[PDB]
Amino acid sequence: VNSFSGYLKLTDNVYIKNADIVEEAKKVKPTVVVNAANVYLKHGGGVAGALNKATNNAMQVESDDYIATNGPLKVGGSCVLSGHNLAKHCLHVVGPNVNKGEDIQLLKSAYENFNQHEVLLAPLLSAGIFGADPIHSLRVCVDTVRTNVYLAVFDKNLYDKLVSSFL
Ligand SMILES: CC(C)(O)[C@H]1[C@H]2CC[C@H]2CN1c1ncnc2[nH]ccc12
Repeated sequence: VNSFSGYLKLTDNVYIKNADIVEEAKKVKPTVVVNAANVYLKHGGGVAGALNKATNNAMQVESDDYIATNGPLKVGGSCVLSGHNLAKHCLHVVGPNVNKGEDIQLLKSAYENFNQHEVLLAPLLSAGIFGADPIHSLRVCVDTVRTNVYLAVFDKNLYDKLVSSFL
């Protein structure tokens, strides 16, 4: 039993809710919140900007030190950093950016990072400004993640649609 309230059960291990990931994190304080990161951990907009803004830019400050030490992440890769006021940890995961021409097949590699954590609050990867189709992102998620994932989809029209076409 966990505290994730009001989630629809899609599969044995995937759950979904129409909610702002920032609000889910503030409410649940999960062990892991996933950020839809880029390779530079520049948290400008979308999920990352919203998460970072909610930390009062502390996520960005921490991230800049990470990059200075380690260099950019790989597309498909991840790193674990602090969750600040939102969660214990933030798993920064880089999905491929379709607008940059990055290989959508790297989306599966990106989701594999979730399997290192028993429970996660997460967005759909490669959606939004990353260019990919969220219905496809949900499919890859279901077919790749085996741990317990709670998807927060901050778009009621999209939330309702994802359910209606899910195979
Ligand atoms: C709708 C969505 C697919 O879930 C994505 C992407 C479309 C643009 C990105 C932001 N967004 C979010 N998702 C969940 N919590 C969020 N909080 C702030 C933004 C946000």
